[PDB]
Amino acid sequence: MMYKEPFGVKVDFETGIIEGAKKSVRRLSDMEGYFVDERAWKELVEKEDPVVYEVYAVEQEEKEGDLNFATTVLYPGKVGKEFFFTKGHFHAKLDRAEVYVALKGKGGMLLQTPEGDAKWISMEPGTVVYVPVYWAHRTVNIGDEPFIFLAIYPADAGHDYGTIAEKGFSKIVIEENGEVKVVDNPRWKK
Amino acid sequence: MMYKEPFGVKVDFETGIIEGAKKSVRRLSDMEGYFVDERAWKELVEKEDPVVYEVYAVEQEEKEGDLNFATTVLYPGKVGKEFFFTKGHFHAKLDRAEVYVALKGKGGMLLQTPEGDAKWISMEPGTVVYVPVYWAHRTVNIGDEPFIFLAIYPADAGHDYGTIAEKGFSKIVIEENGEVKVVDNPRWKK
Ligand SMILES: O=C(CO)[C@@H](O)[C@H](O)[C@H](O)COP(=O)(O)O
Ligand SMILES: O=C(CO)[C@@H](O)[C@H](O)[C@H](O)COP(=O)(O)O
Ligand SMILES: [Mn+2]
Ligand SMILES: [Mn+2]
Repeated sequence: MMYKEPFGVKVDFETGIIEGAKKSVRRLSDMEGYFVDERAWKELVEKEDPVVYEVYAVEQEEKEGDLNFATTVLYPGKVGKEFFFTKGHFHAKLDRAEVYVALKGKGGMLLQTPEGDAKWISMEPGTVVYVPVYWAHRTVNIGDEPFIFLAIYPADAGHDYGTIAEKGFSKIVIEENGEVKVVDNPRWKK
Repeated sequence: MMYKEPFGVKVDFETGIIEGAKKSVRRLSDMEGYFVDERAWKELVEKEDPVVYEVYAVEQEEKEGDLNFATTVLYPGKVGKEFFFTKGHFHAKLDRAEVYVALKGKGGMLLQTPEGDAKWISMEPGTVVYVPVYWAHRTVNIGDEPFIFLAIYPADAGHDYGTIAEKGFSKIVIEENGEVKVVDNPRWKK
């Protein structure tokens, strides 16, 4: 038995950056078919193709009992009425929980069961969200500034994007009459 | 099946307090046989029996894939030359990692393998520490203010305090001549 070396890394709570982490960038062009308003999506991709979110991940070999962590910086914006959000996923191993820690900004988490039953959890700095086993989860930025959070998750959880990519979430988070509303997705399969 | 409800809880990054969490308090009298200077321990217990640390825990039923989280508020102080620390433990399931996030104050983590090989990791706010499988871990407050951190750990990791209670750590963290030092534990056997 060799032992893995313990380590510390600095996370800047204001920027979300973790030095030496695997950085990933999701631009709007990378999210075709995720937003309700396809015409608003095409127009925004043409004009700007803005970054929707960036992820800084510190990941281990996929093995039972080990833990990954990542920050996400979710930028503010709307595609039509719909606030910017992360793609969303179930874990590849469904029976894996996750803990989120909100660091900066205003947002929330949309969760749904495999049957499409939905839950909205508000997130402000200091909110810790527990994502239980079997729940798909997507984060949403509802404010004017970046929404930054840290996720800690089992190293073997994986990501299943496919199911969400096709069917989506049963709820959408929109601005309507200057109010943030969590409403039925008109294009929800079921 | 019955799904576990997702939930959000507020963590105050300034105080470590989690709303509605299971609170535990460890006083100096709860830590007989932990500190090198037994006479200093006895004198301080008699004079004050200070609170050494408090823990606010949000725990799930012990099952693979699930996650617990907890804040600790580690108070400043010394027993003789030795800084206040947590009892320290291995996980009962040794193959379980943990992630710590430092929130306030100045401190660090002492880690040790089953063979007694040791490592110190400095923690200042924003430091995330990865505790690998098979490492015992103890946090230490090396400053004049509370050292506050959040730990996220597998719900089935459990706690093995007994090994540490009997053998201690191979290194100790002290103040000598106004300098903070990590040095060999004189009472360590090996
Ligand atoms: O939930 C996790 C990991 O299990 C987060 O680290 C997300 O992966 C990240 O916020 C990006 O979101 P997705 O693009 O993966 O939905
Ligand atoms: O590592 C963990 C849990 O696995 C921390 O939440 C500690 O339990 C806490 O800092 C108190 O310290 P101990 O008294 O448990 O050493
Ligand atoms: Mn996830
Ligand atoms: Mn632990």
